[PDB]
Amino acid sequence: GASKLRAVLEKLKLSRDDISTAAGMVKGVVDHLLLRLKCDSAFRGVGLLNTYEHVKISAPNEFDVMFKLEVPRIQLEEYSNTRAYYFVKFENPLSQFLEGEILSASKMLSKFRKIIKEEINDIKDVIMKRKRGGSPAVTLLISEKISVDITLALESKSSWPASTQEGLRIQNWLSAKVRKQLRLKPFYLVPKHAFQEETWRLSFSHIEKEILNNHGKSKTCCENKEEKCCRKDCLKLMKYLLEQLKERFKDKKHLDKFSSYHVKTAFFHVCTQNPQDSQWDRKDLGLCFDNCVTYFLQCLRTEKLENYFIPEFNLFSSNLIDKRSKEFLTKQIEYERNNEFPVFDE
Ligand SMILES: Cc1ccc(-c2cc(C(=O)O)c3[nH]c(CN4CCN(Cc5ccccc5)CC4)nc3c2)c(Cl)c1
Ligand SMILES: [Cl-]
Ligand SMILES: [Cl-]
Ligand SMILES: [Zn+2]
Repeated sequence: GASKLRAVLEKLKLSRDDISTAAGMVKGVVDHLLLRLKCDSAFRGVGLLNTYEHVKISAPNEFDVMFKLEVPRIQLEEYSNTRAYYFVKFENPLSQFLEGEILSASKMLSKFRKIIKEEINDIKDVIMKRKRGGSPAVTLLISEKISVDITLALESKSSWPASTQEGLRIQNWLSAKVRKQLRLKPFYLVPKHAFQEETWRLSFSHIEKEILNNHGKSKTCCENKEEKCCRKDCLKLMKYLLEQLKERFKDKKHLDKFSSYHVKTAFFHVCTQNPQDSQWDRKDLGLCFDNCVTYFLQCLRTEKLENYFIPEFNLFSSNLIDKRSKEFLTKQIEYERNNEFPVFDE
């Protein structure tokens, strides 16, 4: 356990908890985008995932929202054996975007971006960055400080695809009972490329809060004085470490492909490796964070970081992230752990 890590955790907490009108500005903007969307024939059934979210743990002005469409009786077809990327096949409100049997993501996104750019001019009471990529579909910069990512997703209440059968390896930590209840939850499909095909990536981002709010082997983890763990604190420090390193080397392109998603995936693999609440005592914060730092470094060094839900999907493969980029991050983190983390300064 370190007083530096603890002081950083206290700073992050005060930044997160203090009075901000930001979420209110975003809510206004989102509720009017959603209203103008429900007027359109194809986007009539659109809704916010949860009735907001943040990618970066340090920046309270950067937001992350999902607009979802329930797609009952969905037919999925795995693209090029990618395990995570699928064609969407099936009258219903989404027949307008069809090309034969396959549902077009590019055409759906073109209409989505069109209606938002139009509503950006409507709200005179917000600069839209039409940055290429399906997920997030759009990034708004409300005023000169606030940033909002909007993702369009399809929701399916059918059993999770076969590629997930060995994923969510939580049975020795959270129990097979919990693994089974979670697998009954829906799954999402976001427009993404594995670069010119009508493919959708499987998303289980909604499962994170479910586990983070009930993360112990003990049902009483963090519910009392004698059972306070450092799992969330470790996850927060891992995320801040990457954010600060990305900010430190933003002028070069070497850390552009790394995201908090990679940090989260590696952190949850350490949760599977260390299932006992005793392997996460709050007093051992320093050691636990280091087991997290060591595991992520091993991931980069071996070019192996499995999608937590799709074991055959390597987030760190040479085809997704180059060796040079991973070695650059490996060197940067090694310098941070061998200089008392200079990013955690103040
Ligand atoms: C145990 C466990 C559980 C869950 C995950 C998980 C899985 C996935 C995944 O895609 O399967 C993730 N994806 C991202 C990044 N996204 C960026 C875009 N945001 C849009 C949004 C905005 C608002 C509301 C919904 C959606 C959501 C967060 N974190 C993810 C985390 C992991 Cl690793 C382990
Ligand atoms: Cl925080
Ligand atoms: Cl992310
Ligand atoms: Zn706990």
